[PDB]
Amino acid sequence: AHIAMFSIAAHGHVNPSLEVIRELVARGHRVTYAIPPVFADKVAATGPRPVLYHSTLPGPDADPEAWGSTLLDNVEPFLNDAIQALPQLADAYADDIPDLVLHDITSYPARVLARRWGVPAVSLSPNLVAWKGYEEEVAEPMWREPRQTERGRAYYARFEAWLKENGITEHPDTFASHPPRSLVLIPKALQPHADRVDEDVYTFVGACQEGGWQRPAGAEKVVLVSLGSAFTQPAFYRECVRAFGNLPGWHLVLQIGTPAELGELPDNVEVHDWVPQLAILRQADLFVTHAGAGGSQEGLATATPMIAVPQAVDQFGNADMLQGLGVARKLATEEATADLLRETALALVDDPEVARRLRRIQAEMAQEGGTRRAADLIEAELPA
Ligand SMILES: CC[C@H]1OC(=O)[C@H](C)[C@@H](O[C@H]2C[C@@](C)(OC)[C@@H](O)[C@H](C)O2)[C@H](C)[C@@H](O[C@@H]2O[C@H](C)C[C@H](N(C)C)[C@H]2O)[C@](C)(O)C[C@@H](C)C(=O)[C@H](C)[C@@H](O)[C@]1(C)O
Ligand SMILES: O=c1ccn([C@@H]2O[C@H](COP(=O)(O)OP(=O)(O)O)[C@@H](O)[C@H]2O)c(=O)[nH]1
Repeated sequence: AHIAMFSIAAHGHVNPSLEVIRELVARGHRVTYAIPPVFADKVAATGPRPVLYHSTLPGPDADPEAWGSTLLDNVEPFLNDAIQALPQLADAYADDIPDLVLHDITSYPARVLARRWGVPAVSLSPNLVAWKGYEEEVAEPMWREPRQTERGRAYYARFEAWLKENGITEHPDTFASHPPRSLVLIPKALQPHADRVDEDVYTFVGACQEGGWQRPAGAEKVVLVSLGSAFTQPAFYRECVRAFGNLPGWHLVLQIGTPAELGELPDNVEVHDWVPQLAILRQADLFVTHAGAGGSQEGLATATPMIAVPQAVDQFGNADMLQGLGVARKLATEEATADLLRETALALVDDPEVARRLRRIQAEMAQEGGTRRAADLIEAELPA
């Protein structure tokens, strides 16, 4: 089959499904990938053929602030990009209409084209999705006042008119936030209101994902501290060193992203600017994490209890959810002192119920199935 994938040039909207694209190619499908030129090479590595289009969105290396800091500044760019991208893509595919459209959540043109072409669309979400009641519980209150401003009224009017020009009568919110079919590339454990998500629309597949690491001989408890790749806090690192430094039985791996700023280190502490995080987590008993999407899923994937110390807006939810699962404790940076970190660590690693819960979450993530399940489910949507 000819499967056409669509995304934007943003790491967090391309990296999550690259392996799925690779696997569909490996299985013998003809895969094309609508992508801005900066990500042509990234995409091509999968065996998919890049179909280039010009984007008006910030580049993949832009600061997070380039994407806006208000509701309308966040959403407007996706409509404006879509208005100018759609004709380029309609033109590109005109003589080679795909059998199935795959797309990241950010690509409105993919939605329009799938409908225009009369072919199935599968939305690939790298984050949480709407549950039943989301419209009344989250969307309506969030939009209530902005929608009534001249700017918000104009935005929705424009969006509706664009959809109507293209033969689409669905309300913009339905079109944007409510896909007919979706695969979700996070564990359902990190989905708010998971029991209320429509399983007829959404299927959770989890993350679709170097070097090794060896535990020091005789270490009873290994703790990894890693605040991810961006939001990486010297005072907190100092508290970590003080928490686990010279603590009998414990070995601390500290991922800092200067080692001098940390002071002289105890003998049971190893410091690195970068670590093979997954490799360490497979060999770790505790994970002190900022609760980013990757770290949170890897902690669960590896059944590693967590101290969640969220840094940025995108992490507080994950931290709350991890603690709610009974497999983590959330601390405010921040109050994350040596004494509290140590007590928290000791409580988590010794708790058999925490370990039971992690094992069950691992079992549940096994059922989600990742890359090869996502590929199986996509194939299942191919027309007869
Ligand atoms: C429920 C279903 C809805 O999903 C969300 O609410 C998730 C949970 C947002 O993240 C939430 C949560 C959070 C923390 O982002 C992960 C926050 O930053 C943003 C504002 O809203 C997403 C993904 C936002 O994207 C993010 O927008 C940022 C401006 C830049 C970021 N990027 C490219 C770097 C990008 O991923 C953004 C604006 O909603 C995407 C546009 C296309 C939408 O309006 C779409 C249609 C959504 O309404 C949705 C898919 O229907
Ligand atoms: O030293 C490091 C730092 C991070 N990572 C990986 O980088 C990703 C970080 O993603 P996350 O969403 O957790 O945090 P972000 O950097 O986006 O805030 C995860 O897959 C980590 O395993 C890694 O392998 N080694």
